[PDB]
Amino acid sequence: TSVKPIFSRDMNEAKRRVRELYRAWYREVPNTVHLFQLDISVKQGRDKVREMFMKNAHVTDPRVVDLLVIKGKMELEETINVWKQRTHIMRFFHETEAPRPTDFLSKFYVGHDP
Amino acid sequence: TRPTIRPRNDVVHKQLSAFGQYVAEILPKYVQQVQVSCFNELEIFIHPDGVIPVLTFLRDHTNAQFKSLADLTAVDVPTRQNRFEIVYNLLSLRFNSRIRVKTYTDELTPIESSVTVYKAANWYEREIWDMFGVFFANHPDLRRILTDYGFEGHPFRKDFPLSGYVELRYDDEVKRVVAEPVELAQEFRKFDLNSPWEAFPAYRQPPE
Amino acid sequence: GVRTSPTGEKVTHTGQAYDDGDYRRVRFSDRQKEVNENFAIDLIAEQPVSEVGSRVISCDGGGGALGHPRVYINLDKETKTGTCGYCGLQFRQPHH
Amino acid sequence: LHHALIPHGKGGRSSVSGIVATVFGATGFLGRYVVNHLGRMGSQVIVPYRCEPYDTMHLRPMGDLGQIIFMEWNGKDKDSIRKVVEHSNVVINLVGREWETKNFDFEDVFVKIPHAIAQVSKEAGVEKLIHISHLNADIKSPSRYLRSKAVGEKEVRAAFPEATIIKPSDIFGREDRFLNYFASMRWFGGVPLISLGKETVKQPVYIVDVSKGIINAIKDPDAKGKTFAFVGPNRYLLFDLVQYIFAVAYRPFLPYPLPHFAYRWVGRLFEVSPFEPWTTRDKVERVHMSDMTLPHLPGLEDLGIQATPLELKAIEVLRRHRTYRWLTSEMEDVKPAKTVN
Amino acid sequence: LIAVDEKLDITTLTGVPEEHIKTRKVRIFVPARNNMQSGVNNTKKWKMEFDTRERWENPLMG
Amino acid sequence: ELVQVLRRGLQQVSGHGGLRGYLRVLFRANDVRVGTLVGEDKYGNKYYEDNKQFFGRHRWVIYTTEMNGRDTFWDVDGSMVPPEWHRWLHCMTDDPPTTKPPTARKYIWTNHKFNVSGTPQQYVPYSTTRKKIQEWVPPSTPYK
Amino acid sequence: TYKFVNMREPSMDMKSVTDRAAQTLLWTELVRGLGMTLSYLFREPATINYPFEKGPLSPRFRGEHALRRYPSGEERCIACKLCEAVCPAQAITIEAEPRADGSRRTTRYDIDMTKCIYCGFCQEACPVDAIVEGPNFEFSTETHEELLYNKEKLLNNGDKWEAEIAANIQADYLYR
Amino acid sequence: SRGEYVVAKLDDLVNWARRSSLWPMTFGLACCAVEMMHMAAPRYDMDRFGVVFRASPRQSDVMIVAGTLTNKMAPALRKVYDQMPEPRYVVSMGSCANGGGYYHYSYSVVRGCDRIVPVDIYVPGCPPTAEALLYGILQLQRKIKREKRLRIWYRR
Ligand SMILES: CCCCCCCCCCCCCCCCC[C@@H](O)O[C@H](CO[C@H](O)CCCCCCCCCCCCCCC)COP(=O)(O)OCC[N+](C)(C)C
Ligand SMILES: CCCCCCCC/C=C/CCCCCCCC(=O)OC[C@H](COP(=O)(O)OCCN)OC(=O)CCCCCCC/C=C/CCCCCCCC
Ligand SMILES: CCCCCCCCCCCCCCCCCC(=O)OC[C@H](COP(=O)(O)OCCN)OC(=O)CCCCCCCCCCCCCCCCC
Ligand SMILES: NC(=O)C1=CN([C@@H]2O[C@H](COP(=O)(O)OP(=O)(O)OC[C@H]3O[C@@H](n4cnc5c(N)ncnc54)[C@H](OP(=O)(O)O)[C@@H]3O)[C@@H](O)[C@H]2O)C=CC1
Ligand code: SF4
Ligand code: SF4
Ligand code: SF4
Ligand SMILES: [Zn+2]
Repeated sequence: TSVKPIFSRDMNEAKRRVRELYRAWYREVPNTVHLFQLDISVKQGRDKVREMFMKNAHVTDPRVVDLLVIKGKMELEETINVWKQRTHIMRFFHETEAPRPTDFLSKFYVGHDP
Repeated sequence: TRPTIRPRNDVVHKQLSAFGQYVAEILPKYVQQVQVSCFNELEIFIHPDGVIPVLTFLRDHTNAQFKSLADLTAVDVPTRQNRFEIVYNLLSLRFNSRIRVKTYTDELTPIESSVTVYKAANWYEREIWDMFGVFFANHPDLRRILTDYGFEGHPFRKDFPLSGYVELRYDDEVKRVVAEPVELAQEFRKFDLNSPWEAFPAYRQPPE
Repeated sequence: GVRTSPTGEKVTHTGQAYDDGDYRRVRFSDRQKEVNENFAIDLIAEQPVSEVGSRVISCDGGGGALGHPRVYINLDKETKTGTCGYCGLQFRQPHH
Repeated sequence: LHHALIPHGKGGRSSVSGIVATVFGATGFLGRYVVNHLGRMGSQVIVPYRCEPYDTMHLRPMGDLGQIIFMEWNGKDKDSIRKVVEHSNVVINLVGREWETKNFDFEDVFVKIPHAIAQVSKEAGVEKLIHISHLNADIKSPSRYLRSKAVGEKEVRAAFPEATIIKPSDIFGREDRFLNYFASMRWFGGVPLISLGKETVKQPVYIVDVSKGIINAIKDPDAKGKTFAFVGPNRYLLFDLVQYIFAVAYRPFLPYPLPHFAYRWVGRLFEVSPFEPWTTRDKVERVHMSDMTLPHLPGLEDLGIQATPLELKAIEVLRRHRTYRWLTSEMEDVKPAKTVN
Repeated sequence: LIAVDEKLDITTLTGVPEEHIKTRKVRIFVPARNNMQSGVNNTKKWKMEFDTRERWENPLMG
Repeated sequence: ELVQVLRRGLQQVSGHGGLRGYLRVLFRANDVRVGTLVGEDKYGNKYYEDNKQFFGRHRWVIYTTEMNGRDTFWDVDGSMVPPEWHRWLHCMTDDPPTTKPPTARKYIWTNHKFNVSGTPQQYVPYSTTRKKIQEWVPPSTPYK
Repeated sequence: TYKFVNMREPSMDMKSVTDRAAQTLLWTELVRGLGMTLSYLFREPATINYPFEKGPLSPRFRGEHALRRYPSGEERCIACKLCEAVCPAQAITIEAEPRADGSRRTTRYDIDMTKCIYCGFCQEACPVDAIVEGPNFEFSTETHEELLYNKEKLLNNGDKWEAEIAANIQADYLYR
Repeated sequence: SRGEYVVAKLDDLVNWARRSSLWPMTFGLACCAVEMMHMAAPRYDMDRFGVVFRASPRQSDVMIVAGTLTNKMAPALRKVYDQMPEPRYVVSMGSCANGGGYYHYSYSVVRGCDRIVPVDIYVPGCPPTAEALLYGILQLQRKIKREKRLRIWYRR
C-alpha cells in the first residue's frame, strides 16, 4: 500500500538527512559546552550525542526516521538559541538517577518489579 | 410553552442545509460528507488533502466569506485507523454564520499547513503538533509552544498518562533542578461512573 | 473518654495508637498529638431513650431541614430499641 | 524488622527505604550531602540542630512530607541526645569544628560529644552507628585536632563495639575548606608554603564519593563494626596540588617558602578572630602533614564506589574563583597535575 | 506515494520510556457485567488496561 | 474651623483615660479613635463600634495584653477573637453576642485557641486507621 | 447600534486655535491632572486598620473546613463518601467501618488543604450537613504537614467554630 | 551576663529592622497574584507595614510564590531565589504554591514550590483572601521576631 511520504522517499535520503543532523549536532557540542558552562568534557558531549543517535538505529521506516530527524533539528535549534538551560542539557545525562539494578537476583531483592 | 426545553430554529436549520448542499456541489472532489446538528451547526467532512482548496474557497468565495478562523484543534480517537481528527471553526461576519470543517490523519501522515490562508493557523498548528504529534508540512516555524523544553511525548494523546513519566525537583548535590521518574504520594483514584442502564435510546447503536 | 496506651500516647476514638516499636512516634517528640476529647459513641450512649405510643415513629434529627433525611423506625421488636441510624437515636414503645 | 520498616517503592523521593537515621551535625558540608542522599533514597531523617533554624532551611527540600524532622540538641545534654536518638535505628556522627571556640574545645567536640552519642545510642537500642574521623588520626600527631580525633575514635569503639568508623583523607567540594582555603590565598599576595610544599603528599577525596560510601556502609550488612579509609585515586605533592588549583582558577601563582615558626605565628595571628578564623595553627599543621597510607583498611572500592579523580570535579569548585576573563574557559584547557604513584 | 514493506512501530515517537515499553502487558477484554445490577450497557466496548504494579502506604497520613 | 478639630483631638486624648492610655493605644494599635464599648469577652478583648465611620472602620477590637499563656502586648493576631465576636467583627450579622448569645452545646470549646503554628502545641498529622495486615507470630516453644 | 470613540475634528476659528496654542504652551491639562491628584490627596483614605478591623464578609463565605455534630453530640457524618465522589480536586480521603455499636461511621476522614480548591462542593453534596466550610480564613501554617488535616483536626475545628458555623447555616439555609 | 544582655539587645534591634522593612520581589504567576494586587490596593494597604514591592531579586527580602509552578518555570524560580541575597524568606500562597492544588495530578505542574525552594510560610486558599495573605505576612514578621542569630553565635 502506497503512503504519503514526509521526506526522503526511500531509506537512502533518510540516512543522508540523519548524517546531516549528526554533523550539525557534532559541530555544536563545543559551543554548547562553552556557553552553558557545563562541567562535562567535549568528548562526553559527543559520546552522549552518539548514544542518543544510536538508540534509534533499529528504525527501518523512512517516515519514522524523518520524524526523528525533525525532532532532532527542533531540539538542536533549542540548544543553539540558548532556549534550553543547563538544567535540560544535564537532564540528558541523568546525573542524579540512582543506578537501577538489572540482574534477576538484585531485582528480586529490591522489590516486585519484573 | 415547555419552559425546560430549548427552542428550535427550523429556518436556520434549512439555511444551513441549503448552504451545505451548495458547498458539497461546488467541491465534489474533496467533500466527503455534510451534516447539520439539531442545534444548528453545519459540519463538513473532507479529504485530508483538500484542506487548502476547501479553506481557500470558504474564505474567498462571495457567498462564503469566512474571513475569520475561530479555532483549530485536534481530537484523538485511538479506535480509528486515522486516530487524529483536525477541526477548523470558521466565522463569516458578512453573513453572520459559523461553519466547521473536519479532516483526519494519523501519526505519520503530514497535513498541509493553512498558514497561507489564515495567520492564526501558525500558532494553532504549533499547538496541535506539540500536543498530538501531528506534523504540518509547510509551516514557517514548527516547534513546541506549550510543553517544557526537551519534553518527550505528546501529552494530549489518549495513551499518554495523566501525570506523565517524569517530575522535577531541586537536587542540592548538583545544584540544579533535576528530572526524575514520577512518583506520587497519593495515587490518582480512578472512578467508574458509567451507569449500566442506557440513557438515550435515540443514539443506540446496532448490536452488529 | 480518652484512653492512654501503655506507651503514654493517648488513644483516639478510632482506636489509633502507634506501637511501642513503631518509629513514627518520633513525629510527636517536642510536639503534641491531635486527639479529640469528645467521644461521639459515649455521648450518644449517654443520650436517653424516647418512648412513643406508636408502632412507627419518624426521625428527622431535629431542626427540620437542618437535620438528616426523614426516616421511619418500626417499634415492634420488644426485645430491643429501634435506632434511627442517621443520628443513632433510640425509640421504644411503652412496655409494661 | 518492624512492619513500618519494610522497604517499599522504587527508591524514589516518596518511597520507603526502612532507614531511620539521626544525623548529628547535619548543618554542615558532609552533613548536608549525607542528608541529601538519605532524602533522595526516601528514608526518615532526624536532624538535631543547635544553630538558628534559618540555617537549616537548605535541608527542607531534601526530603518528602514528614521525612525530615528538626529537633533541638545541646551536645552536653544526654537527655536531648536520647530524645533525638530514641526512635532511630541508624545514628551518623559528623560533629566537628576545625577550630576551638570559647565553650567547646577539640576535647569536647571530638571526645566528649562522640562518646556521649555512642553511649546513649547503645542504651537506646540503635542498630547501626557510623562515626566520621580523620585519616591521619594519630595519638602522637603534632595536631591537637588529630590527637582528639584518635582519642574519640577509641572511645567510640569502646562504647559501641559494632560501630563503623570512617576516615576520609581530605574532602573537597563546592562548600569545602580544602580547595577554597588554597584558592583564597590570592588576597595575601603570594602563596606561603612550608618547604615550598615539596615534602607533603596528599590524596583528597570527593564529597559525593564520601557520602555514597557512608550510605553504602549503612546498607551493607557485612560492615557493622569495621574501619574504612576514604581516599582519592591519585596522590599529589602539595606544591603541585596548589599549582593545579591556581591554574584551574586562572590566577597568578607565586609560591614562596615560609619557615615553620613564622607560619605558626601567622596562624596564631588569624585565630584571634571571634568569628570563624581564616586559618589556625592546627590547620597549618594539618596542611603540612602528609596523608597516611593504610593499605590494610578497606575503602571505596570495597564499598562499591569508584573514587572520582580531582581533575573531573576541580572545575566545579574553582570556577567561582575565576574572573570574568576566564569564567567560560572549558575543563580541558588545563593540563592534569603531576601525580606521585 | 512511497510503498513500505514494514510493520507500523511508533515506539520511538511516543516518548514512552523503554522500561514501560518492554515490561508491560496490557489486557484487551470486554468488561464483565457487575453482578449487583442487571444493566448490560457497560459490556459493549472493548477495554485496554495495564497490569497492576506495586502500591504501598505513605508514611505520612497513610 | 481648626479649633473644633483640635478640640476633637484633645477629647480623643482624654477619651482614652489620660496621656498614658492614649500613648498605649497609639503604639499598640496605631489608631486613637474613641467609640462606644459594645462588649468584652472572657479573654480580655474589648469591642468598640462607631457608626459614623465608613463601612469597614465602624467596628474594631482592642486585643488583651495576655491570652491563655502568651504575652500579647505586641504580638496580637487576628485569630485571637472567639467565634461569636469573630462573626460580629467580620459583619456577618448586626447583632453582637451580648444581644444574641450563640446556642450553647456541651461539646463546644470553652477556651478559644489561636493559631498555634510554630509552637509545641502545633498540629501534627497522623493516620487514624489500624494496621491492615496482621503478620503471623511464630510459636515461642522449641520444636523437634 | 454603534458610536465613534474618536472621530471629532477641531474647529479652525481663531479663538479655538489660540486656545489650543495656549493649552500647548501653558500646560492646562497637566495642571488639571495635578488638581485631580490634589483633590484625591485631600480626600479620606479607604484603608482599614488590620488586624484591629476586619473586612466585610457574608454567611456564604467558605474558609476552613469543619465536621459538625448533632445536638446530642453524635457526629453527623455517616460515611457516605458523596463529598469524596464530588470533590473536584480529590482532596478528601474516607475510610469507614461499622462502629462498636454497629453505626455506619468513619475511621479515616482526611482533607488535604494544599490540594483543596475551596469550592464548596462538599457541603452541597452532604445530606446531613456534616462537613462544612467554616468562616475562619486565618489558618496559615509554617510547615506543609500542618495543612494535611485528619478527622481529629476536623472535629476540633467543628468544636471550635460550632457557634459561628451554626449561626451562618441558620442565616443561609433557606437559599439552599 | 553583660555580653549576653548586649547581644540580646543587638539581635532584637537587627530583627526589628528586617521585620519592619520587607521588600517582596515582584513575582506573580497565576490568579493568586490578583490577591497580591488587592493587598497592595488601598483597602488592605501593605505599604503601611513596611512592605514594598521591588522588581530586582537583588533588592528583595521576601519571595511570595503566588501561582501555579510549572516544570517549564521551576528553573527560573530557583534562579531568582538563588540570586536573592540572604537573609531571604519564602511565602507560598494558595493551593498551587502549597501543594498541587487543582492541578496536582498534572504532567506539567510541580506539586509544591517546596520541592524547589525552602518555604517559610504557607498560606492556604484558592485564592487566599487579601486578609489571609496579610495575616500570613504578619505571621512571617512574627517568625522573624523570634530569630536569635547573635544569641546563637554568642553561645557558639
Ligand atoms: C538610620 C541610621 C543608623 C541608625 C542606627 C540605629 C539608631 C537607633 C535605632 C533605634 C531603633 C528603635 C526601635 C524602636 C522599637 C520598635 C517599636 C516597638 O513597637 O517595638 C516593639 C519591641 O521591639 C523589640 O522588642 C525590640 C526593638 C529594638 C530594641 C532596642 C535595641 C537597642 C536599640 C538601641 C541600640 C542602638 C545603638 C547600637 C546600634 C548602633 C515591637 O513592636 P511590634 O510587635 O513589632 O509592632 C507590631 C505592630 N502592632 C503593634 C500593631 C502589632
Ligand atoms: C520654579 C517652579 C516652576 C513650576 C512650574 C511647574 C508647572 C507644573 C508642572 C507640571 C508639568 C510637569 C511634567 C510635564 C513635563 C512635560 C510638559 C511639556 O512637555 O511641555 C512642553 C510643551 C510640549 O510640547 P508638545 O505638546 O509636544 O507640542 C509640540 C508640537 N510639535 O511644549 C513647550 O515647549 C511649552 C514650554 C513652555 C514655555 C513657556 C511659554 C512661552 C511663552 C512666551 C510668552 C512670553 C514671551 C516673552 C517676551 C515678552 C515680550 C514683552
Ligand atoms: C556605646 C558603645 C557602643 C554600643 C554598641 C556596640 C555594638 C554596635 C554594633 C557594632 C557592629 C556589629 C558588631 C558585631 C555584631 C555581631 C556579629 C557576629 O558575630 O554575628 C555572628 C553571626 C554570624 O553567623 P554565625 O552564627 O557565626 O555562624 C556562621 C554561619 N552561620 O550572626 C550574624 O552575623 C548575623 C547577621 C548580622 C550581623 C551584622 C549586624 C550586627 C548588628 C549591627 C547593629 C548596627 C548596624 C549599623 C549599620 C550601619 C549604619 C546604618
Ligand atoms: N572537612 C574535611 O576536610 C574533613 C572532615 N572530617 C570530619 O568529618 C566531620 C564532618 O566534617 P565537615 O562537614 O567538613 O565539618 P563542618 O564544620 O562543616 O560541620 C560540623 C557540623 O557539626 C556541628 N557542630 C560543630 N561543633 C559543634 C558543637 N560543639 N556542638 C554541636 N554541634 C556542633 C555543626 O553545626 P553548627 O553549625 O550548628 O555548629 C555542623 O553541623 C568532622 O568531624 C570533621 O572533622 C574528616 C575528614 C575530612
Ligand atoms: S471545597 Fe471543593 S475542593 Fe475543597 S474539599 Fe470541598 S469539594 Fe473538595
Ligand atoms: S457527604 Fe457528608 S455524610 Fe457523606 S461522607 Fe461526606 S461528610 Fe460524611
Ligand atoms: S491556588 Fe487557585 S487562585 Fe491560586 S493560582 Fe491556583 S487556581 Fe489560581
Ligand atoms: Zn434521626
